[PDB]
Amino acid sequence: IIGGTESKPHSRPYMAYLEIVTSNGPSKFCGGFLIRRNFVLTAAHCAGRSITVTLGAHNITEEEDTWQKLEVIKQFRHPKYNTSTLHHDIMLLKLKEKASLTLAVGTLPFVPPGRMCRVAGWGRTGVLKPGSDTLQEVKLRLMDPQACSHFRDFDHNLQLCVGNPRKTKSAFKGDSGGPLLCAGVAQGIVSYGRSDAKPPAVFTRISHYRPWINQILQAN
Ligand SMILES: CCO/N=C1/CN(C(=O)N[C@H](CC)c2ccc(C(=O)O)cc2)C(=O)[C@H](Cc2cc(Cl)ccc2OC)CN1
Ligand SMILES: *[C@@H]1O[C@H](CO)[C@@H](O)[C@H](O)[C@H]1NC(C)=O
Ligand SMILES: *[C@@H]1O[C@H](CO)[C@@H](O)[C@H](O)[C@H]1NC(C)=O
Ligand SMILES: [Zn+2]
Repeated sequence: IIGGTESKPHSRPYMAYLEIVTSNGPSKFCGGFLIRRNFVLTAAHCAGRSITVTLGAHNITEEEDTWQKLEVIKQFRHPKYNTSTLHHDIMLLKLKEKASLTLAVGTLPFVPPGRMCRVAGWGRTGVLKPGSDTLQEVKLRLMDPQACSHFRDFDHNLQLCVGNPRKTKSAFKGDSGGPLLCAGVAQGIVSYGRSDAKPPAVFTRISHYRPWINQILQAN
């Protein structure tokens, strides 16, 4: 997160920290969020050979009793996820066990331009800075779809256009998959933007994918 501030520890108990294993490189990281005691929502571009999820974290380098580290048994990447157009950037992760409900760990159960929303993550705090140790958050403006025109594949039915171009606030590398909360409901998921972090950025519009989400959760 660029231009944000450190979150009050454990104030976003649905936040998931994802470590992504691939077979040919070192580990990568994404955010995500707990929608059911055994399901994490995140971005399809976070998929890999295997993933481990840490719940209950604030400072990701300092183990504490709030931590729940859980194995992912299956990844359900959206079947239409397209690496050319970048549409349908969404994935469910099924956890091996049900997470415990604690002060630090809970679910986040289930919109037009103008509204201020919040995003949170452990990602880079600058173009050339490392990922944050601690969970950071920022407030971002929802924009009219026109503000995202220069993303040629942007589609207002599937995606939200997020961040006032006059400000430097943005999600960045490592924040992928994290929720956009507007009035305490998750409305989007960090998807993509410019390499230089100049806003706005493109978030997956969660309402369009609700039938798909329900179908996976009911069959599992
Ligand atoms: C639809 C496909 O979208 N692809 C990406 C690229 N991307 C990654 O590939 N991230 C991997 C994790 C899967 C990654 C790579 C490097 C690092 C690092 O810290 O170097 C962290 C995570 C990302 O992390 C991007 C982060 C990001 C978010 C926004 Cl909102 C704006 C710009 C931006 O990156 C330049 C998001 N999307
Ligand atoms: C996170 O925890 C580590 C190990 O305790 C500590 O060195 C580091 O300063 C912490 N980072 C913070 C609070 O930003
Ligand atoms: C991705 O989308 C483009 C345009 O919609 C399409 O031509 C392509 O077949 C889709 N599938 C893949 C596998 O990229
Ligand atoms: Zn704690």
